[PDB]
Amino acid sequence: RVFKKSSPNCKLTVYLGKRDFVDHLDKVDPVDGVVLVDPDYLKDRKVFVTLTCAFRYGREDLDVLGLSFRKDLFIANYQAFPPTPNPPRPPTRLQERLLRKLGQHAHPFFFTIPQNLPCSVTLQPGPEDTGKACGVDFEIRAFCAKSLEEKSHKRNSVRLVIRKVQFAPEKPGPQPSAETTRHFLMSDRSLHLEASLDKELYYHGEPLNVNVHVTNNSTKTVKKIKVSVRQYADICLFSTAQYKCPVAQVEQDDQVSPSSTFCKVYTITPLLSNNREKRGLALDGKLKHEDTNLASSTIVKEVLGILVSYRVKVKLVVSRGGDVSVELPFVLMHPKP
Amino acid sequence: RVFKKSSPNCKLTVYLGKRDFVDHLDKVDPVDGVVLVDPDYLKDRKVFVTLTCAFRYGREDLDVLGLSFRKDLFIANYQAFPPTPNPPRPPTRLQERLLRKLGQHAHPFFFTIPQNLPCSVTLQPGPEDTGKACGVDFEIRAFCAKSLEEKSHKRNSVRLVIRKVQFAPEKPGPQPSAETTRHFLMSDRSLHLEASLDKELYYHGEPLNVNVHVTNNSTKTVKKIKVSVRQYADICLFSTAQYKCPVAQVEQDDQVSPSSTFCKVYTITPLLSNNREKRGLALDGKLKHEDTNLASSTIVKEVLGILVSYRVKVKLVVSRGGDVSVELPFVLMHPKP
Amino acid sequence: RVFKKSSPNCKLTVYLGKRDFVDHLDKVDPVDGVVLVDPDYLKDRKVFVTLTCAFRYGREDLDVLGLSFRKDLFIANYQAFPPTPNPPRPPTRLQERLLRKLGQHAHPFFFTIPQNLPCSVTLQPGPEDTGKACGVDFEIRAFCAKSLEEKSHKRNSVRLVIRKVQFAPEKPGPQPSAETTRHFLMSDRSLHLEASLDKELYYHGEPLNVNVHVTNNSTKTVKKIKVSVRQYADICLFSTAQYKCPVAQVEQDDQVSPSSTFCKVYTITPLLSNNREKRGLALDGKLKHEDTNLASSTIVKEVLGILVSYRVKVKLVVSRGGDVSVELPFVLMHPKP
Ligand SMILES: O=P(O)(O)O[C@H]1[C@H](OP(=O)(O)O)[C@@H](OP(=O)(O)O)[C@H](OP(=O)(O)O)[C@@H](OP(=O)(O)O)[C@H]1OP(=O)(O)O
Ligand SMILES: O=P(O)(O)O[C@H]1[C@H](OP(=O)(O)O)[C@@H](OP(=O)(O)O)[C@H](OP(=O)(O)O)[C@@H](OP(=O)(O)O)[C@H]1OP(=O)(O)O
Ligand SMILES: O=P(O)(O)O[C@H]1[C@H](OP(=O)(O)O)[C@@H](OP(=O)(O)O)[C@H](OP(=O)(O)O)[C@@H](OP(=O)(O)O)[C@H]1OP(=O)(O)O
Ligand SMILES: O=P(O)(O)O[C@H]1[C@H](OP(=O)(O)O)[C@@H](OP(=O)(O)O)[C@H](OP(=O)(O)O)[C@@H](OP(=O)(O)O)[C@H]1OP(=O)(O)O
Ligand SMILES: O=P(O)(O)O[C@H]1[C@H](OP(=O)(O)O)[C@@H](OP(=O)(O)O)[C@H](OP(=O)(O)O)[C@@H](OP(=O)(O)O)[C@H]1OP(=O)(O)O
Ligand SMILES: O=P(O)(O)O[C@H]1[C@H](OP(=O)(O)O)[C@@H](OP(=O)(O)O)[C@H](OP(=O)(O)O)[C@@H](OP(=O)(O)O)[C@H]1OP(=O)(O)O
Repeated sequence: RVFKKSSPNCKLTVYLGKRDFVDHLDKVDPVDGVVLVDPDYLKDRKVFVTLTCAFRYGREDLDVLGLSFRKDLFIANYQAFPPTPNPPRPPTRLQERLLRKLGQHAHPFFFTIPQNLPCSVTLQPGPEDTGKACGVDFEIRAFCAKSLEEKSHKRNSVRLVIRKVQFAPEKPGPQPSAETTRHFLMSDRSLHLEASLDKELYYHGEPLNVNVHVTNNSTKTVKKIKVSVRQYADICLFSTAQYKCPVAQVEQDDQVSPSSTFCKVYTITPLLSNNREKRGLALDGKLKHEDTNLASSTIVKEVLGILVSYRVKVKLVVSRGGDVSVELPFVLMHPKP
Repeated sequence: RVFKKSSPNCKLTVYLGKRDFVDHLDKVDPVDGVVLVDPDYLKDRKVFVTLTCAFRYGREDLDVLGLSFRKDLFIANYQAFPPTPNPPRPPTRLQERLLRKLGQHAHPFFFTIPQNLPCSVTLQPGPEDTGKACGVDFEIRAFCAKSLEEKSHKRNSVRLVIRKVQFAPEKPGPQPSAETTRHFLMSDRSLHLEASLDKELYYHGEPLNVNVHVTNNSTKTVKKIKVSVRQYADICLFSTAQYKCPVAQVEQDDQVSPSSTFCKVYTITPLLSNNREKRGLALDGKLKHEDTNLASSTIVKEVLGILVSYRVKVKLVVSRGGDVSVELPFVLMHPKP
Repeated sequence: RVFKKSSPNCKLTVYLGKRDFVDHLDKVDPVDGVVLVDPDYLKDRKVFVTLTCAFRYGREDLDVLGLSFRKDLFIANYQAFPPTPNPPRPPTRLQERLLRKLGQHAHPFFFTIPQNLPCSVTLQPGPEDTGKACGVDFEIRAFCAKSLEEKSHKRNSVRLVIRKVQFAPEKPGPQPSAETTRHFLMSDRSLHLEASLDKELYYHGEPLNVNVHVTNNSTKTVKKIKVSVRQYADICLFSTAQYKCPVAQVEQDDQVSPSSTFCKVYTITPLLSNNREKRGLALDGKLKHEDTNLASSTIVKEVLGILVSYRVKVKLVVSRGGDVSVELPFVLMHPKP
């Protein structure tokens, strides 16, 4: 339908046409909206609308102490009333539709979301956390004041969360494929591991099929085989820290004897619902009263923000040392609607 | 009876007449006590008594790193032995009673608690926290040394926690009453919410009766009604952060159809016992092996400290947008004994 | 057997003769090992081996913000290939054994662990923590690069955790024995507590026998008796903080009437398995996929590090005030193999 929220006193309502604004890499969907204000209520006050992209990292108690990392990556402030020159660019048919039903006390606003900006990512809070979640969020905020500097008023202000999202590219990428050979010393023996995925791109909730082939031309015994999907979150503040969290694991007592080959497909699905306990897991941005998913793969630089990526790991568990592994990068994304 | 505690080696005991010292706004009950020392034990050492009002904010691991906020808001140091001039002001009948039963090795001490000081508030720790709790505490400390600068000794020192408390004013304040009207666009329609409490002041454990009246002269349908009590903790460090935590909620699928009125009382009771899981909730100061309650409303400025306050929220849940709300400030306090 | 681990790509393996290196107080077992490299893989790159003793304190989110305390207490960097002069000192019979089976692409390395260094201690993480644990750890790291400054590569590098450990001295120390007398005012009454352990040194998992004797020549009634073992962790960063955590408790409603004596042995055993919930408890260093124990007593200065020590507390619970206590230091250590 149309998305709208009011101030607590109801003197102020913001309408938007949607909450998700798609990053097309060359450009982003612009935010076209309308603020409706009560006339006699603001009086000499002005109506401002603000678009903020904010990046916060740190627990709630670090907020009070001024220790958490809080940076606005993007701020645009718009004086919507008293009305201003019309560009940019026209009014969209949604604004026109809304300015008619609401009348002269409705006022359009327009923002472009800069492309060089992270997408909406929520870092999953633990059950104890009570503040707002760490990550990158976007917020449309409308309020009434004499000037931008005047402090905030809760009763007058509407805060509205929106999201910058990306969708799977249309061009299929190259097939993920990796291999690792453990050579053994003087003898010509070796323990060979090959693995691959059918494709580079998977959709949330779609099972990955991991092709595993083991050539054990050695005297060691593979005693377990472990297949996992790991999330990689690059947190870029002053220094970029990379956090890894497994989000799916199949572990079987499959054995590969000496002088033997082994070939199987392992099917595995990364789901947020098996990971609601992992603090700090990257989630696609938290919306109102909706459910989210594991954060989509970022389509790219180490500017401030959060970059998310995924890999399959296949590990051959050998006794003592001797373990063998490959990793398979893939992409995890929603399909374009 | 009389409150007393000894050092671990028992060479030193502090007696006080009570643990709660009442803030009367114009003044505070003074701390009149006695320290009993073993004569031959201190020898050339002096006996000091200290009254400290301390304000700490931050988890335990931040202590070690020097990151937590720790400020003594008030320190008074008293050399009780070798004895000193008698004022102020006399000895109280409690000190006289105690100096008789204990004799020449008992020594009085006297402190005034400055009024411009927060009251005792404990921030509720999570099950994981193991240090002392954040908040504002008062401590009488007695110990033996050559001078005040000499470092602390656990075996010699007695630490005794006391509380600065407030009680409900005698004059009833004005009846809490609020209203919010959602006007609808061009049509003369409206969705009106009125609410009130019988009184401004409630006692811990006393039920609040929330009078709710809804006039739905609109086409929208109230589908749920939500009544809650929220604690508001103003944490004033360098910047004042306000934390909110609900501590009671009634949520019913009560509906208010278009062109209809609705009138009901909702009864709701904020109890700590339904909130033992909420980390950082403001509690009246933690005493020894006793149970506490939700922190009392502060009777007032943004000096360093913790200010606590309470509100009822009444929310009419309407589909899509359209929600309507009022808030009702009230005071929550113990009655004066 | 022999301990070995490879890089993820298997081009690089580090062998060591053991993982625990014993601090003999006058000196430490040296780390004698071998790195095996694939010849054509490194090409123009060099092989380095690093011995690092690291000290980290702080939760995971403080890492990203640069707030945690991270200090390398000791770093030694060794260019093992292209080979270098032979001392020190010879090659051990383990290196010789290994250089034969592996051949010319195996290269010895040798490190002395400085004595003035803490032992391996892990601070017990909570279930929520996901990073590496706080405490003091030692790590052998081998990798391929042109120079030491070149950044790290995960596929090339092997990381291997080792431990600096201590064992119980051979000379028995003096018997722990303490006493505390509560004298009562004017009357010649008194409440006397004596306690002792059979010995100063106990082994992990060995029960302590606490000899308790109470002479109640007073009018007060001991109503409970509490015996506990407490861990004391001195965390020495910029300022040394001492953290205490009980790790065993016997609490009985044993009573000692006025004009009565009382004599009993209380047996108590500190076990990690009854304390897996205590965040920050000092543990002997966490090895790979093994189980650990409560940290051993440190055999000593307040340099940077973690010092661990233990005491029995015996407390006589008297009504109102009047409690009486002693503490008994003891040592808790593994026997030398
Ligand atoms: O606006 P936020 O700071 O995100 O806080 C909101 C807000 O609480 P306030 O009344 O303090 O503004 C909601 O109220 P509305 O503005 O929506 O009326 C409230 O109520 P709802 O549940 O009805 O949305 C909701 O509380 P809850 O925890 O029950 O969701 C709560 O959310 P947070 O405090 O959790 O952000
Ligand atoms: O212990 P593992 O890692 O499984 O490997 C060992 C190792 O052989 P590698 O050189 O391949 O590690 C032993 O070699 P030594 O160091 O003992 O010389 C060898 O002993 P032999 O050389 O006498 O064969 C032993 O065999 P085992 O432990 O069964 O006696 C063999 O394990 P596998 O030969 O079973 O692989
Ligand atoms: O004095 P605090 O620093 O607040 O610590 C006390 C104190 O422990 P110490 O023995 O280290 O001083 C109590 O001992 P007393 O001074 O009262 O003899 C002890 O024992 P009680 O339980 O008998 O009071 C209690 O331990 P517990 O955790 O069992 O209450 C503990 O409290 P905290 O360490 O939790 O503050
Ligand atoms: O979707 P809601 O927020 O419940 O309100 C809508 C909205 O009316 P408002 O202007 O009061 O929001 C629609 O207006 P349009 O934007 O679609 O013009 C209206 O449609 P009509 O104008 O055709 O009546 C629709 O009615 P419905 O969704 O039942 O077709 C009506 O809901 P109510 O009229 O039931 O309040
Ligand atoms: O090397 P670390 O940084 O300590 O991390 C390791 C490592 O994960 P990577 O694949 O990211 O290096 C292990 O892999 P190997 O180097 O041993 O192949 C992995 O797998 P294992 O379980 O097979 O040891 C293990 O994951 P797990 O959590 O399952 O132990 C994990 O440990 P941490 O991330 O917990 O340190
Ligand atoms: O309350 P407790 O700490 O158990 O000790 C009290 C206290 O005696 P102490 O001086 O030893 O503390 C009372 O002394 P007063 O301050 O009341 O003078 C005394 O009262 P009497 O002096 O009248 O004996 C009272 O006795 P009770 O409370 O049973 O009347 C006695 O407790 P015990 O005498 O039982 O130890």
